[PDB]
Amino acid sequence: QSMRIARLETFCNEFVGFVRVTTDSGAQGWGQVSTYNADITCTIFHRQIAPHALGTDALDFADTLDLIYERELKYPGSYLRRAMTGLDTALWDMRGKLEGKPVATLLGGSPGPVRAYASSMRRDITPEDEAERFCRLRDDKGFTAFKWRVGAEAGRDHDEWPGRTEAVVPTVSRALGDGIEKLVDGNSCYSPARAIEVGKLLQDNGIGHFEEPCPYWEYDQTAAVRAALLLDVAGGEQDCEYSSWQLMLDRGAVDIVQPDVMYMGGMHRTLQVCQMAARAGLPVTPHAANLSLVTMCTMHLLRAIPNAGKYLEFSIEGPEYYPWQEGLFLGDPYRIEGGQAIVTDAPGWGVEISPTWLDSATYQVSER
Amino acid sequence: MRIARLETFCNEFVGFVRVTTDSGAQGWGQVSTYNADITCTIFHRQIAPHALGTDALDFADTLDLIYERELKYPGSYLRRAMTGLDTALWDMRGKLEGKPVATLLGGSPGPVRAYASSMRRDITPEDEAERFCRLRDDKGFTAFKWRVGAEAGRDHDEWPGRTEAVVPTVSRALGDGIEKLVDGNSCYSPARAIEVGKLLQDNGIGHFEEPCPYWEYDQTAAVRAALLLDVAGGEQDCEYSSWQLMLDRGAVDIVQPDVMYMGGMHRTLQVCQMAARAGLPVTPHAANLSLVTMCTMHLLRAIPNAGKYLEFSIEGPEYYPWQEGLFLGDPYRIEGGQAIVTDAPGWGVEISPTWLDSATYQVSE
Repeated sequence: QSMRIARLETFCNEFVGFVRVTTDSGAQGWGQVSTYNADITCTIFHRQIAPHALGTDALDFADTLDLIYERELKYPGSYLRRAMTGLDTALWDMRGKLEGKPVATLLGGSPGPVRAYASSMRRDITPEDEAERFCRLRDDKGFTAFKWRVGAEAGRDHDEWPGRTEAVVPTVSRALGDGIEKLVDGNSCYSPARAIEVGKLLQDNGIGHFEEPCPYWEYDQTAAVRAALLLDVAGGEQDCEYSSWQLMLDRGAVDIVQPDVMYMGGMHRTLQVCQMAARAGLPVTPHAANLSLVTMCTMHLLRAIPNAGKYLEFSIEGPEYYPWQEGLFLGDPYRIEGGQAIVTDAPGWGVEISPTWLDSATYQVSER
Repeated sequence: MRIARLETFCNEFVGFVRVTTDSGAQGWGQVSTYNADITCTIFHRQIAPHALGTDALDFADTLDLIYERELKYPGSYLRRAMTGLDTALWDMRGKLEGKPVATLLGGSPGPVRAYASSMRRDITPEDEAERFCRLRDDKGFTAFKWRVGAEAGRDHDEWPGRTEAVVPTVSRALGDGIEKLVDGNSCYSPARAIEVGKLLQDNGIGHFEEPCPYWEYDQTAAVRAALLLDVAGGEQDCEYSSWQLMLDRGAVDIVQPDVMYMGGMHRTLQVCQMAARAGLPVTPHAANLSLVTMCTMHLLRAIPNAGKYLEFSIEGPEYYPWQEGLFLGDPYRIEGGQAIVTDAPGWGVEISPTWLDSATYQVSE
């Protein structure tokens, strides 16, 4: 039997906003807006997403997300997308629970394991400290791929401190040893000449993935780096509109595309990027930088797409660095064994948001 | 001289910004209209923390820095907020120097020819024609823009036959000697925009705005290639990467940045220099009588590659109730189809104290 959206609810703090969708049948599901400035994003959700989605088809909604952008066509770019994600993800979870299927199954895949890479978010850490914590994760959790940071974020060629990059690259790589894949992210730091310099040191050290080596909005700079290096230049975390994915691909900027489900506007839109990459003959290694729902959406997506890259981004930062992601979910949905996460048979996203966190979150509702 | 304080005053529709320097020098700007309340929350969250304490007299690089610190946030809302900083600072420096902003930018005070711009699709051809004839005769406008298709309508018109009727009805009413423009607001596929464009050219319309979805640069380019009239666009482009793709695909004959959607005067100047390198004129978008229109007037008095005319919204206080009484005096007075940038320092505008008194207030310092 067919059904329409009846109610959309958000529960937020500054860091995270969950969305609950209710159909005319009473069927429910839970999703999430992009993390960060989540409170502004939920104000936006109720202003600019909910009015267009109420009363629409709860089970076939790809066209509705296009209609939303057409009605709000004055607002291209990140915050509309950040908000749209909360609608898309709640509806996949809704349909998954109604059908008794994980979202990965709805998408043509199936539950199972996903190989992960251990991802450090920090530049404030020393080479020795990064190496030591990586060694422990390699030995105790079985990770066999690791990503750390070079340069300074949007640093205009300046390093985090002088000599950090020169040290962090060989130090972490020699500690991790043979048989381990290595990735680094420059987060927009370098001009192409310097990124090529740094990129030859990465190659000497066996690092096969150099993410966002140049300002991400200078596509020709990134393409210059990709043309000169043999390692894979990867990028796209902050790209959220199809026109910029297009220019990226047209210019041959990257070897590997890295949309982020939550910055993109949700699964339908990320799938559109994967299919653009597939046409260009490129793998998808999505960005997921915290243990909000973004990591579980990424896992379901990697279980389903035909052109997945090597691994899931898995943030290894603890409660000291993301205190706000502790207690979001019940159970242990992000358990790692042998360097792998698991998509279970549980319907929808397979995760249960704790009622403790919901209880003291900011509530807002739209209905009719 | 460093930036010491930034205040916003808003409702849902508009938000003004007051900047104060360490010297006490002040200026007033405005964030983009629409959802202005959300924009001002953003301004305090993501613009003000980066701008407090920096050089109030040389701030082009500080706007680039802000984007770099907020790099996860590309696209409209960040720029809507950033215009507030940019415009308040230009007004501030115009007041310190006793010069109009137009003068700071290399131009001077003086008249700007305007086009009367209708925002409505819910108006009949006869009614549109009738109000335009009155504006033509009473206010001296010699150029007019009206609407075709339905906004983002996927080839559907507002009602069947509206475009077929409104094009010749308004053009015949307006008569000889009058420049004519329409805006498709992203309605059409290229084939259909071409058909419509042939009707426009039959009726002497020389400006076809945003014939296809603005984000389909190749469709827009196919339309431009096939028609002899000028295809214009770019109102919703706020990042350089998208303007650069637009210019690369040869999408448009004429660029139409909006100062407030762009993130303000420095960034819109950057678009003007991109267009000037591509050999194209700039006819900016300004769709209401908030401060956007006056910013555009100063920019048109200064740039070397201006198009023919200032977009001038002719909708009355019944369509835009919130813009009535924003400013003292009559800054948007039209005579002979021309607006005037005066010799008054900064933007040359005073915001209503009563409006500010009732506004939502927020401060960062």
